[PDB]
Parts: sequence; C-alpha cells; structure tokens
Amino acid sequence: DEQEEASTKLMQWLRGVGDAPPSASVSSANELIFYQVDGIDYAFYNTKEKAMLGYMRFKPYQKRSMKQAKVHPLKLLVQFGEFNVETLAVGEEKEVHSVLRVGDMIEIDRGTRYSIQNAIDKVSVLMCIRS
Amino acid sequence: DEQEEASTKLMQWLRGVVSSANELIFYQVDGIDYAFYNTKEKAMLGYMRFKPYQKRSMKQAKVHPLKLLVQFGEFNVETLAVGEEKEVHSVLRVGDMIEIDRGTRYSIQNAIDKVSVLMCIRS
Amino acid sequence: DEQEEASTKLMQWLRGVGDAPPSAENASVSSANELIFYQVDGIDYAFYNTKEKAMLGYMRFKPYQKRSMKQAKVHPLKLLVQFGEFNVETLAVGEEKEVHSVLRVGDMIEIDRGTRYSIQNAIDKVSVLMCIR
Amino acid sequence: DEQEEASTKLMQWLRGVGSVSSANELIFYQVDGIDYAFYNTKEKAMLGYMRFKPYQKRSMKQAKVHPLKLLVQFGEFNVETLAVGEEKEVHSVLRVGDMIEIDRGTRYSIQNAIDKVSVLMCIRS
Amino acid sequence: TLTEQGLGKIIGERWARKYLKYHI
Repeated sequence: DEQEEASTKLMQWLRGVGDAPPSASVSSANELIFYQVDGIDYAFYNTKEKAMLGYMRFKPYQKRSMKQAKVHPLKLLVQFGEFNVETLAVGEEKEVHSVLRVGDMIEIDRGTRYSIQNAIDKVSVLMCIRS
Repeated sequence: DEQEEASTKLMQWLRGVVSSANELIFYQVDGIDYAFYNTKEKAMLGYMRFKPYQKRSMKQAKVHPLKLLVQFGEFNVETLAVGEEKEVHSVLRVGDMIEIDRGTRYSIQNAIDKVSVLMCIRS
Repeated sequence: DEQEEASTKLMQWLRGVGDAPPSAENASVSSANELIFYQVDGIDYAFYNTKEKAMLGYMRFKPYQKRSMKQAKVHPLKLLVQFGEFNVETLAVGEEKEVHSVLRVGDMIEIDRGTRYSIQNAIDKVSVLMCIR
Repeated sequence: DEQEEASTKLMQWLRGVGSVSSANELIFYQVDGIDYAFYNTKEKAMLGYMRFKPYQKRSMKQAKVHPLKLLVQFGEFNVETLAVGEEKEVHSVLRVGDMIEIDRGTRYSIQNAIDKVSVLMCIRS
Repeated sequence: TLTEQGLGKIIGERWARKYLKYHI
C-alpha cells in the first residue's frame, strides 16, 4: 500500500495534479520543479551534465514542432499517456510516423529531426534521456 | 481513466505481479531479473527487478557512467568513488535517481519486503 | 561623467546603499542586474546567474564581521577586494602555522585546492569582496 | 572617506588617469596597442585588466585552451562572439558590472563602445 | 533571510529560467 501510494502520487504530480511533490549524486523526486519553456513543461533531474534526464509534460493535443538532435542523441520513453512522434533522417524527405503508449520508447539519433504531439485530450508525460 | 489503468498494467507487469513495452523480455542473471529495450548500443536502457531485500553484488562502472532511477519500491545504494576510502550510502524511493560516475564501485539492495524495480540508464 | 555615475551606483549597491541593482537578451551575458543579495549564515551574498552556478560573486561584510575558517572543497578560489579592507588567514593542508594577510581594495589572494581560509572585515564600515571560483 | 577615497584612486590608475598579489604590483603592458595588467597567479595571466582607449578595438581571438569571463570594470564595451558551428555573430553591450562568459572554442572580439577609456577585467577559469 | 539549502534552490530556479531553453 505504501509503495503503491508513493508511485501513484508521483505520477499525479508529474501529470500536474496534486500540488504536492513526493517528499550529492542523488537527485530525488521531491526536488523535481517544472519550468515552462516555449509553452511546454520541463522538469530535469540535477545531474553533473545539466538537463540530461528529465520529464516533458504535454497539455491536451499539444505539439512541439520538429527540432534536430543537435549535440546529443536522445531517447524518448512514455511515462504516461499517448504520443505521436514523427522522425526525419539526415537526407530523407519522407517522415516516419510512430505511436507511443506508456512504457514505449523511441531512439532518436544525432542529427535526426523529430516532432512530438500529445495524442489525447489529457496531459501526457514523456521522459527524455540524452546521451 | 483508461490511460491510468494502462500505466498500472505496465507497473504490475514490471513488478512481476520503436521499442515497445511488449518487446521487453525479462531474463534472469545471477538471480536478478533484467529487461532491456532494443537500442543501437546494446543494453543501455533497461529495468532491474529485485525480489524482497534482494542483493546485487558490487560492480564497477568500467567503460560507462551510470544512472539509476527507481521505477517502484525502495533501494539501498552504496557507492565507492575512486581514491575514496569511505563508502557512501543512499536510499532511493520511487522517482529518485543517483548518478554513478565512471570507475566508481556501486552496490544495490532492495530495501523493503516487496518487489522493487529500478531503471538503469547508461548515457 | 556618465560612466562615473554608473560606476558609483554599482559600488553603492554592492556596499548595500541602494534600492535596486544597476538595471540592464544573450544568455552568455550576466548583467549587473542579476546581483541580488541573499543573506546566508549572516553574510550577504550576490552571484551572477551564469552557466555554471555560483562561479563569480560578491561577499558583503558588515563592520568587523568575520567568517570562520572553511575549506576550499571542489573548486579553487580567488578573493579580490572590491571595497574596504579584509584580514585573511590561510592554512594549507599541512603545517600548524596559519598565514595572515591584509587585503585592501584591488588586492587579490589565491586560495588553492583544499586550503582552509577565514575572512574578517578589518574596518568599521561595510567591506565587499569578489569571489572567483 | 579613507576607503572610498582609496577605491577612487585605483579606478583612476586603471583608467590611465594618473600568496597576496596586491594592486601596487600591477604593471601594465601594451600589446598591439592595448594596455594589459595581470595579477601574479600560479597559472600565468588568469586574472587581469584590459585598458582600452576611446573606441579602441581588440582583434578577434579564440578561447582555445581556455574558457573566459569578461567583466567591465569601467566604461562600456561592444563584444562580438562566434559560437561553435554558428554562422551568425552575437552582439552584446556591456556596461560597468556587466559580464559575459565566452566558452571554449568561441571566437570573440572586443571594442570600446564609447569616447572614454574603458577597463574590463578578464577572468580565466 | 535565507538558508544555505534555500539559496541552492533559489539559485537553481533562477538558473533554470534563464538556461533551460538552451538544453531542449
């Protein structure tokens, strides 16, 4: 009950529900503050290399139009909800379409152009893992 | 609500109760259950499933740095940095993360009487 | 004349006689407007908001205020006197005899890795120190 | 009065207007028409001052082996930066107390923006 | 007016509001 309650209130916090967070090399979840950047909510763990692991919280059907994996390759893993991801290779003109549900993961190589859109009328949460 | 129950069915699956979650096969090595996503570099994103109070032998981050994120439960992590003589002890709950630098020796133990699941991220 | 008035209003702000820091785009740029003073453990600290946190800042000391000896943990330090006078005691990782230094405005002392140092305002006025990590 | 009056004479000295490394040990040398004074540090030339004449310019240079911070001691400066991979130059105006961080690899130039002597402190990390 | 852990958070928030947009 304790572990299931702590897991549930972390999810609701990441989804923007609750108002209460989950109370050196350790970056704990209660230290996760969400910042709005270009209209999308981002919360990153404190790591030696900054912003290497974080969460992207999307509003209903909110989309972030394509950007390029410039200096770091990234992995997108769905923490909650549903996402539509479009990927564009270096010289390729045709974009490939992917649907990601909770637990699904997509690897974005360096230089690949990618876009993310929340697929549902609820908040969906994505974990971004850069290397 | 449909999305809540879908996430719960993923967690219970991980607790033992495009790379999709359905392509996650759990293989037991040295008594610990491992499930990794299919990535370009092998085994760089996966899950470690621990039995109640299960222990993971001390290992060294040799050719890689490491990141440990708790998917479920509680863990005891001991780290020994290079040159350092004293072990550092940390307890991690769900959502907590610890970074393991290259060369540091670390050990992991499930701290509670329930199955606990950890996400291992090699960057 | 214009530059003299801007220079004095920055100094007075660092010395604590001002209602607002010198008010100012590029993220590489940390303007004087980012010098907000926070009182921590009885001492006033102002840091520029920079890419690595807390690498360049100012320490505002009250009359004859002293900060007890501390150790240079993960980064080497440079202390350069912005205004006033300071007495600095330095103790390296070895030897029992501490070194005593007097720094007036413009003077700088280098504090190496691991060295233990203390700072005391030497006068009956506010003194300001710039810390460079 | 003594301390305020002492600080003003340091500024005038830096402006060209008439392990402790003190200010009296700051000797200025001119390289390519620009006046430089550096503190004696373990690593040479890690902390110093650049004195610029009215509208004087400093040729574009690269932070090669070292990251750099430029802090304006007096006056106003125009700094142009060229980032890694970037084609567009970024222009910044720095007044007294303002600082700019120049990363490794960045190419930068400095010009005194006004008709008076301007002084900047160069801080090497 | 602040604690050392409190300054760490205040500096942390101010750091993020300025530099996060360059890490996304």
